[PDB]
Amino acid sequence: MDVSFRLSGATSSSYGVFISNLRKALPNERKLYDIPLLRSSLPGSQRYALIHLTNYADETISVAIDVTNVYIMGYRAGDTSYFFNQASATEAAKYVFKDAMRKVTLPYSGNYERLQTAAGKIRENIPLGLPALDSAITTLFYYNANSAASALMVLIQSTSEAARYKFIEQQIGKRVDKTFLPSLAIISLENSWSALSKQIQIASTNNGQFESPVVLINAQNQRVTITNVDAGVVTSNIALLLNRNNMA
Ligand SMILES: Nc1ncnc2c1ncn2[C@H]1C[C@H](O)[C@@H](COP(=O)(O)O)O1
Repeated sequence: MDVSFRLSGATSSSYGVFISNLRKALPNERKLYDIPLLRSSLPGSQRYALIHLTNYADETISVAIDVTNVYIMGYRAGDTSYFFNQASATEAAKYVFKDAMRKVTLPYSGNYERLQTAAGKIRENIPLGLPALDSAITTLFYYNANSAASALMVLIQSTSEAARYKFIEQQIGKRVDKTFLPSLAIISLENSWSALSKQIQIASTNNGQFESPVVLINAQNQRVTITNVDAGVVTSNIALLLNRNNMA
């Protein structure tokens, strides 16, 4: 199931509609604490969703996402496809963007450590917000090795991370005509998705208590140790759970 988002005429609410549509497009059979639990394994024909993004200038790219972990596999710009250099993306290439004439394998996987090294910048210093997503679309449509890694981190955060956390969706969407640097709280949520997903599943079989705590960074940049499902991040923020059998 594919979804789209257009930057021209975009508003905070239209970005919210987009991210809600993206979450809905990801298959799920179960929910834990009313949070959809992503599937651990899906056949190729059900494993990918396409996100179609158009910038202010009416240029469009299509983004392939693995619905089991919301990872970006690659994207298409006109007649060229670009895929990350990672096992799951190589597999994705057999199913999506099959008709592109030229196929580029990027020099890195989509892991943040590789992307920040390639971009020569850490996530905290890369602007986010709707105008930043516009620029990332332009940058990737007119692909250049020098600028792609940074744009890909904007893209991943504006799609994958926003879908996983209401907080991230809300902070990016409120920047309609301005941009902002993400706080340590955002970095922490991104870093902690797998561990949180894991502990929330364990909690469902352990009276709501985590087996191991998860350390997050709050609004005051303080380390907070999360131990159960009544914590605010579980009750009102995390929006998708990575399946325990799909963590590595
Ligand atoms: N392809 C793709 N899309 C989106 N986010 C990604 C991707 N590859 C890695 N990552 C991010 C997800 C986690 O913050 C970190 C761990 O990746 P790992 O390398 O799996 O341990 O890297």
